[PDB]
Amino acid sequence: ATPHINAEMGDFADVVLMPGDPLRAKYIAETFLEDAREVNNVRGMLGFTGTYKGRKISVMGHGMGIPSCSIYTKELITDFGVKKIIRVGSCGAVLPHVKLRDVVIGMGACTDSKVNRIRFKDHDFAAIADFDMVRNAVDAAKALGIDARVGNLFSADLFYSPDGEMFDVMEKYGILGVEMEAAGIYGVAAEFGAKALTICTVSDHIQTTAAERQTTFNDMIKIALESVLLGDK
Amino acid sequence: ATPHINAEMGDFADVVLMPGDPLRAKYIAETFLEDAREVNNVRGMLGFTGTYKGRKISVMGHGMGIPSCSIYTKELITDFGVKKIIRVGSCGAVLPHVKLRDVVIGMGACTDSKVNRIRFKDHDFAAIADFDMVRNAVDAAKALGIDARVGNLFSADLFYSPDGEMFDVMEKYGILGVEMEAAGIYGVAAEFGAKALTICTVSDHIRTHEQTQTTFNDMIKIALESVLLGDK
Amino acid sequence: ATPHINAEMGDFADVVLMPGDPLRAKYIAETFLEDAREVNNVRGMLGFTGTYKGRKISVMGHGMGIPSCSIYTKELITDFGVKKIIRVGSCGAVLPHVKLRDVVIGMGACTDSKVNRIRFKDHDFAAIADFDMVRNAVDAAKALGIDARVGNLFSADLFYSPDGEMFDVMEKYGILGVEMEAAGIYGVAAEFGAKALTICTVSDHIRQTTAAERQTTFNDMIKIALESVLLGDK
Amino acid sequence: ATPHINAEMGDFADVVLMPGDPLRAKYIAETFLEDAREVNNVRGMLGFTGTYKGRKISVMGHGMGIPSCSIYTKELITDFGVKKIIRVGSCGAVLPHVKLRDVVIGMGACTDSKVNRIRFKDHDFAAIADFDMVRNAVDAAKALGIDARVGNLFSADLFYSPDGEMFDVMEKYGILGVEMEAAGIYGVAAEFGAKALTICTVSDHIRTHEQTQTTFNDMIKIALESVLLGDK
Amino acid sequence: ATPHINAEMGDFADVVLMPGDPLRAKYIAETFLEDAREVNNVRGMLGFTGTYKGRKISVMGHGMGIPSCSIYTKELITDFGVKKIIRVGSCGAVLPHVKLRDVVIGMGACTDSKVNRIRFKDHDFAAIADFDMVRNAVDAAKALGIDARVGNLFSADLFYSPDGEMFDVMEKYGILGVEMEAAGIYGVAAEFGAKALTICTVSDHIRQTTAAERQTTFNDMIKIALESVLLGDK
Amino acid sequence: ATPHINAEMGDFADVVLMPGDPLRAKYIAETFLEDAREVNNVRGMLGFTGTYKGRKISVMGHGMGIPSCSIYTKELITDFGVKKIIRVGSCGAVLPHVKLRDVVIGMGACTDSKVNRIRFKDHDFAAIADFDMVRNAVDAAKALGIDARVGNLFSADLFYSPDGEMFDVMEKYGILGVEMEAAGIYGVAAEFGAKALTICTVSDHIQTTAAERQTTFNDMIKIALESVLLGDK
Ligand SMILES: Nc1ncnc2c1ncn2[C@@H]1O[C@H](CO)[C@H](O)[C@H]1O
Ligand SMILES: Nc1ncnc2c1ncn2[C@@H]1O[C@H](CO)[C@H](O)[C@H]1O
Ligand SMILES: Nc1ncnc2c1ncn2[C@@H]1O[C@H](CO)[C@H](O)[C@H]1O
Ligand SMILES: Nc1ncnc2c1ncn2[C@@H]1O[C@H](CO)[C@H](O)[C@H]1O
Ligand SMILES: Nc1ncnc2c1ncn2[C@@H]1O[C@H](CO)[C@H](O)[C@H]1O
Ligand SMILES: Nc1ncnc2c1ncn2[C@@H]1O[C@H](CO)[C@H](O)[C@H]1O
Repeated sequence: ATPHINAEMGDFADVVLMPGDPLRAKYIAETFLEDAREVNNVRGMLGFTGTYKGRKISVMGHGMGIPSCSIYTKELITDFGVKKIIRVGSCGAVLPHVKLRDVVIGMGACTDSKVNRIRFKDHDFAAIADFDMVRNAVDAAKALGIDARVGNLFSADLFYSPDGEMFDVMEKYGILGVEMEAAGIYGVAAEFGAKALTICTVSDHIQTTAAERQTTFNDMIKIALESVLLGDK
Repeated sequence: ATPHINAEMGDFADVVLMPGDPLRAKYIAETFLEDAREVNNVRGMLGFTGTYKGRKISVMGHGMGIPSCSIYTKELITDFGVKKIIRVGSCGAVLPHVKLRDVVIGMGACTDSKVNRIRFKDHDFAAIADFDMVRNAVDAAKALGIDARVGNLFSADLFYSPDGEMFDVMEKYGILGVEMEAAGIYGVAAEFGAKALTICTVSDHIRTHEQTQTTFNDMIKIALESVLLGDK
Repeated sequence: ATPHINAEMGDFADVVLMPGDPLRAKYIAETFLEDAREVNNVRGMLGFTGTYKGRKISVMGHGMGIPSCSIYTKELITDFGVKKIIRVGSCGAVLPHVKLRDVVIGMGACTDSKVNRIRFKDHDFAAIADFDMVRNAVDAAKALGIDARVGNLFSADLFYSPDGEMFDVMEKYGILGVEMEAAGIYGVAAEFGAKALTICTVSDHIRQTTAAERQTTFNDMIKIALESVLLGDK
Repeated sequence: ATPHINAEMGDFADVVLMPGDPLRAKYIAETFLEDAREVNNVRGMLGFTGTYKGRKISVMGHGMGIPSCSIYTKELITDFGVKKIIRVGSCGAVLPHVKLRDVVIGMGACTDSKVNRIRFKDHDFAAIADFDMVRNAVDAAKALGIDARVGNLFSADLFYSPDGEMFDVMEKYGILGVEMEAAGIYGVAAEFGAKALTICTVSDHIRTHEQTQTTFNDMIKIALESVLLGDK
Repeated sequence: ATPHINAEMGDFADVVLMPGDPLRAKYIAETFLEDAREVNNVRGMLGFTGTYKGRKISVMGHGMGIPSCSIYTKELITDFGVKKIIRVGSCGAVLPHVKLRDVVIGMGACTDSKVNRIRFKDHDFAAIADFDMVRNAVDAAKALGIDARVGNLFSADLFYSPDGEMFDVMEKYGILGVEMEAAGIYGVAAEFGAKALTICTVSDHIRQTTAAERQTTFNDMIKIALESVLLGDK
Repeated sequence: ATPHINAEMGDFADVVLMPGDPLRAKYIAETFLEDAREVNNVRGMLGFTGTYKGRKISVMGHGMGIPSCSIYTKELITDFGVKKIIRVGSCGAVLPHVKLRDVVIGMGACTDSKVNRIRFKDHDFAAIADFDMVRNAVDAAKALGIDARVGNLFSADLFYSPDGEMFDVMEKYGILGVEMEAAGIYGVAAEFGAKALTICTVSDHIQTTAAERQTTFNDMIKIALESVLLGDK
């Protein structure tokens, strides 16, 4: 076991899906995985393991913010043999042509955090996803008849920002969605030699009907799961 | 109800104790509060309200990291009439003479986060606690016969830091405990107009690697008793 | 005409290939393009326009460094209707498993320049390429039986840096190659709403080949870039 | 004798009061000290040692700016056995409710200087005072029936700043007084291992432009009396 | 030979004049130098060596931007024994009293580049020229009946900057002209122990002339630079 | 009068020499000026005015550090009609070929202070002296048979620096001397439209006989005074 995960090697699959909400992780396990079992509950951060179409897969929450998800992704990679991390969350949109319920894939992630500068000697480290994982997700989406936008996300440290002018800047440079973790996870993946990807559904435009929104969230999860199978080939 | 808390004005007391672990909040409600009731569980971040010596009080977790606690403390202050926030967490020691189980009070908090530079035009904002709340905690401690050091804490963004040399700098400048929220909470209290204090129990030693419920009991009692003193 | 390009709207195709060495531009025009015509000579930065399998294509050098390529890419985008920019150059490697003559594609580009911080209020802007262009290049390379690595490049402001320690850091974070323009071009592309991609061939390992081997590798990179454009049109 | 002070170990008391103005140091020695003797005058920076209620005490100016006071406080600490430094200066107010003659105690000090970033690996060091010394001053104040606010001060490098908008940010974050030494003194105390506190008297108002010897008397008495309390 | 200069020790004089535009190098060699001979052609950056009133002098372009000129000046200094570098180019003005075609000498150079901070542990390095070279140029200009202004230049990384507000700041602090290399060359000179100077003619005012007037002004700048070298030899 | 100077317009000459030590200002006035009178004593920062070979000249201390000298130079320029400021002080040497008692002239000044970044939008402002003043001083020195080095000075915020490695950096980039004011004064001169120059004598090598040292300090003052007369022509 590690400081934040009370499990043992083998308890997790080599691929982990990670929503921010622990209750969302349980929702994913019950809805999409067969023969699922809980493998962690420390601090209430529920994690599970089961199978999808015969493939062993895990899902665990990572909390809100770069500092939080950095702890969990690091531990999974160095102590549980995890090779791939796929964040599945929500984001706010800044571009007008980006519509509610669009599926966004973060090929890269900008940020106002200092963690990567601390890692890269105060220079600019381009926090990017793994190319093959991005490709698998785009292909899985197409196979499901879904339109997926591929571009830059912005990982913010402050959900309630005092600098409102930074949103015009994000829009000017084409940022597709605003969330709070991608840049941190990509930094961890580079530091410890693993692979990561972040996929989001637009929840607000910096909301339609519950039925349609819930349908889109499920499509995102399907895209994640099916992208893994493609990668296996 | 706010984006991360499903409750209404009046559900929380005007003072809230906050550990990072939501499970410890539950433990605190069950162990120290009278007629405790759950007032939130969105994202599993348990919150409770009850009484201590007839005084109404709430306890809710805030998660790990400045970004996480900044969301909860802000919502409590602007939409639930909360006036005082007391963080009751754990930390890692860096000084030779600081032992496990020691209780530290952060009058100030250093950090490697950029949040305060963003608020303060890229200059140095001294993230400090409310003086009266600090004094209240020191006195409570004495009345309970429990020792407690007052000084600077260090709020880190990376629990697993790639810069190990920075611990020598922390030690050199007298950092009492390494945690991940103080500087953030102090920044929010200043921006949104409330008062705050962070108290911690050394649960691990960064140099020796020693590791430790119930261990936080002295800290928890100091926090609760300090509120009573503040009311007078 | 612009301050550095003496031409008019229409003289350039909507896609432009750009090597660092100006002399490579005329070579590409005569070796790979049909019915080529000269469209620029200011400061000796020769530009050409012709067709590749019926597709309109232009080629012109960009000079060494972020400040230089930033001028040319900006003018092409805002005044000549250019939609895509493909830089084709060389780089130096720090990873042991990356070999001389290897072809690398920069999906992202790190840098020690201050240009993007100036654009992004002093925060971290992830300088990235257009995803489809990246995928097009990968597929074109595979069709030519060539294996290409996709990852991060590092755009240095100083070819002769006083900080040797930085190369260890680049290796630790998986940087595939070191050059001097990618992050600058990606910033311009985001600023003015266009698309860009950087392809490089490993010319040296920061830590030999025949003159004929180098031309073979260079010609391979150009074929990849050109065929990648056609796939993108599909 | 050090590079900027011509005296020997024993000439200064273990506690030293320090105004920026050397002429005010002289005024303090003549007005509040018993059998005061001059122990330095290099560069005109007057220093004196005498007694207050039988207690040995020194008072010496430190000049204007963080670079100036960093030299004097360092030399006193490393070569004259000085253990406590109490700055007794003036400041400009930025908040509407802070009036001229008000006494402020800086538990913390913000700054636009780079000195602390140079000491702290370019991160945020919370420049804070010694808790006990702060408490001593608050109590002394009460015993004398004088009001005093406890909070953050701002130590500026430029008295004539080209960025007037920064005053709005200072006000927004509750800065009690604008001066030029606090953050520097607190950094030196931490680096060289001593204790410090800065007390100030609002002598001008940055917004209203109002301007004010003898005006610093309440402050001076609070400082001297706080030392006595500290000795017990 | 170095990575960007195919020549050997001795091919270059100990003093080198450098324009940004490579084409200006051949012009200077044929218009002002005697018995000139070609010494470099790599990447089309032509270099020449000859004599001016018996004094050995070389001329070669440096390209646009700090990263480009930093490569050439570094190699000339460490591998070809060059002792002095004189950049001769154009700049844009922000001060109302500074006129088109005015000759300005940069005793110092401000910048928005990060190169000197990388060299100076993130502190402020005052990028300055060699004092005697500055005085030599001033005296040479006066002897030619030309009035020259001496002050600060500003070396920009982005010709097309997204921050228009910065020009007001430059005007407030007395910046004489805006170009893109001075601060980079001054940094290299300090790093490897050599001397440098930048002379520019105002080609535009950030806020016209005949083609003949421009050649007259350009030729005036070269005469000043060349005569300044001879005064320096005294 | 101003906040730190209790005098009136006319009390100062349009050229002011400024040592760091107020007692040094009095020493300069008594030694080199005729019919000198004290024109300020606020906070003990003595200032004087008299004449040198018939030329009206003033001399006043500026205290130690950039924050201190910035206050005084600013007030002199905006409220007393001062056109030129000449700092006359001491510095520590980092270069081996730079010898004790050498006279150094700061054409430029590097610094670890943030004041100029605050002024220049966080960019690099090259803090330089006025060219004509530098020239006048070099010529005045030559006329006195003195060798004067012209180059970069380094204005430090901390006399007792915690970063000892920065001295190797200063030496590598050719800094001639280390002091604590030049960069601040040059910044003030640029902000308010005046002219400034800093001249120093090497006091230590990061000391010979008192007689020879005192002789060199006086040569520096002579250079300053005579450079003014040359400028008048
Ligand atoms: N408008 C917004 N700003 C910042 N983060 C936003 C956001 N909308 C959604 N998120 C994501 O939701 C969580 C924080 O509430 C996740 O932590 C975050 O990724
Ligand atoms: N050695 C250490 N370094 C950093 N944070 C530590 C710590 N010891 C305890 N904490 C606190 O515990 C949580 C992170 O595990 C809380 O998020 C954090 O405040
Ligand atoms: N080892 C290296 N470091 C930096 N740039 C290198 C390089 N090897 C190749 N390049 C590319 O070649 C030009 C600079 O010489 C181009 O400007 C640059 O992209
Ligand atoms: N409005 C203000 N801004 C800055 N410093 C002020 C001030 N009012 C008083 N001080 C203090 O007085 C000296 C500077 O004149 C001391 O150096 C300084 O601490
Ligand atoms: N207005 C301006 N802004 C920036 N650089 C300018 C300029 N006017 C002239 N230059 C000089 O010309 C080249 C860049 O076009 C040289 O590279 C540059 O020195
Ligand atoms: N070694 C050194 N480091 C920094 N400043 C030095 C110095 N040697 C001399 N100075 C100058 O002397 C005064 C500070 O004591 C002046 O304030 C300063 O200019």
